[PDB]
Amino acid sequence: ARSVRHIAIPAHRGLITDRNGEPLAVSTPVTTLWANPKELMTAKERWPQLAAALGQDTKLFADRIEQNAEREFIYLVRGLTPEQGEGVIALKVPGVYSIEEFRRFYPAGEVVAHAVGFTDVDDRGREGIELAFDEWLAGVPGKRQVLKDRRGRVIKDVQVTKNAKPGKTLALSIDLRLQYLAHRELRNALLENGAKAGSLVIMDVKTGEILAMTNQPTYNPNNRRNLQPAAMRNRAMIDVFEPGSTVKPFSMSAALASGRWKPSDIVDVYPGTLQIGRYTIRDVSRNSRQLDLTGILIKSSNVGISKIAFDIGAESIYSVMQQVGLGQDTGLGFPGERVGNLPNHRKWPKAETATLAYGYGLSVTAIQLAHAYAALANDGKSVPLSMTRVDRVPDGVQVISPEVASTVQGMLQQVVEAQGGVFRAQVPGYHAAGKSGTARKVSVGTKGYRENAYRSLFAGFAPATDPRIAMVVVIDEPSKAGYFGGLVSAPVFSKVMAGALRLMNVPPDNLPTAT
Ligand SMILES: CC1(C)S[C@H]([C@@H](C=O)NC(=O)[C@H](NC(=O)N2CCNC2=O)c2ccccc2)N[C@H]1C(=O)O
Ligand SMILES: [Cl-]
Repeated sequence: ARSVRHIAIPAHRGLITDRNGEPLAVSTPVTTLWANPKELMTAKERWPQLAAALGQDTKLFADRIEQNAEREFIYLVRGLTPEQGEGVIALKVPGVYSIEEFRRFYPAGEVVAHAVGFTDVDDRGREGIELAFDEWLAGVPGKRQVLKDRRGRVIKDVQVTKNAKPGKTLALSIDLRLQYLAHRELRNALLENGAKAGSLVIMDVKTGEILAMTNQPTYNPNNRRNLQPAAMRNRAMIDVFEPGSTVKPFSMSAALASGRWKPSDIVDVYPGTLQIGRYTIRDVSRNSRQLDLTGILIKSSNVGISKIAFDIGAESIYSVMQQVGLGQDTGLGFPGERVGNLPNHRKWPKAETATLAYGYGLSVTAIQLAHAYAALANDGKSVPLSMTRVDRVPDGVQVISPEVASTVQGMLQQVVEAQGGVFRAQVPGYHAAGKSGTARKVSVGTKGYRENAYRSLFAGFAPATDPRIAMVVVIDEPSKAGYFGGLVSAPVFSKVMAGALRLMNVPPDNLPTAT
């Protein structure tokens, strides 16, 4: 019974910070106390003092030790603070030992839970960034030998056979300040609107960095006691949806690149419907007989966009959408991330051509939509997405001509700023641009759509004079104060964009309305 034992030396898991060094996941030093029952059995009159110092009931504590009198090792308590373990060891109770351990702590908790994820009881990454970069972050535990006698009392630390190796630091692209702002405002809007879920993505249009990514519902990764599966989802990355009218700027980009359309062109949209075979295209706004190109986007005419689509054909539309990354692998490798679906057909009937152009029959993620709007904002130059801090600006791919992008930027500025436009999306002190959308949710137990359940969207970027930031707001089943994208999601865009631009010290380009 007198032999040497090898015990592990816990390795320090790598620090996860935001883009500026703000800790997001940190391995904190804790103290675990263990006992040698055989030794404690000789110090019985120290039990009541020891039990009390452990916050345990004298008798229940005594039952524990007695039931284990045979054993040489049992945990007393795990994960005390260093000073708490210091106090109990200082009592000098025979057979009580301490070992230094680590506990993974998440300082911003629920604010960044979906992005960062968490580690399991073996601090192996199980969700999110903790999972995706587990190899980078994980340390290598060491090993050492201890000598124990017949009764199991430790008499000597013999040697370290293997040093512990710490994991590596990882800096995310996220700006925690923006993440806090986005988290709070999304939560507020979810609650004001009695919505079921939501996502908000902010992107640096020049660098491809994800500055903020938040979802509702969320959870506290430091306390997962009553955690339900639904709250764990990074919906921005892993859930798909039909983008609806938020793809209209890309259909318009195809129209302009085709050589067949120009901004002054007028389209007749009377009577606000278009019959094609059995299916009917319907406009919601029906207070105009004709619209120029800009007014098609301002009023969000499905009939208008459909007529342009029939003229240019589906292939030109499919092509811009593929080019801006809709339904395409993002290359981020976030666990569970979806590619979505951009349908490719042998032949395109009018029906499928029209619905593609106004954003149904395809499915995207909120990250993809934001990336697509970044391309438009960045003068038609698409840059790869990143969830880690970028050192040097990546090489972009010119996916939309600068000229077309410039015109479409102007139209989207008009969608926000012009009379009859989405005025709730106006950003104090700035010129913003963007597009609202409203989509019926898909039926649960059949094909087709729900009658009274909706997804509210707004996508945009700012400032219009030199776009820095793109943002997408998606809100599921608002039920208390309307459901249109320009009612529900646009105000979120306004407030978050305002705070974001200020936090990033972007100078106001609209002083007639500044703060
Ligand atoms: C409410 C609008 C002004 S309509 C138009 C457009 C774009 O998103 N959205 C729609 O046309 C949407 N259609 C829709 O969900 N589906 C599913 C199958 N095909 C079809 O039409 C809709 C929205 C509200 C009530 C009824 C229908 N933009 C909205 C905006 O800007 O908020
Ligand atoms: Cl319904």
